Amino acid sequence: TFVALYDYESRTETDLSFKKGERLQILNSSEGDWWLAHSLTTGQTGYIPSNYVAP
Amino acid sequence: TFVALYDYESRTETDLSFKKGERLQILNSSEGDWWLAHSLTTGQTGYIPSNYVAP
Repeated sequence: TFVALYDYESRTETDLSFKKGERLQILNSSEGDWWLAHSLTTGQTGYIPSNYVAP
Repeated sequence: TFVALYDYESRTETDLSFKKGERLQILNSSEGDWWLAHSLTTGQTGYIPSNYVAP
């Protein structure tokens, strides 16, 4: 359980909007936390599921 | 620097598609890692930027 420090306005159909002070429960999914990444193969950039990669 | 263990097909305009074996560089943004969360105030669910919340 976490609490929002700031308002956040959703920018896509997959993010969650919330107001400062909302209580949030973090859920476990197969994909893990998501990270912003850059592909050294294609030059493309965006978020990736962390459980799909390894150092 | 990380390496993909699996193919991933992008599902939105913000994620990054990649093939098994691609090399990926993780980038630092203000928002932090993104987590799947559930709002105890609105019942809504989706990803949130982790730097916006606190326990």
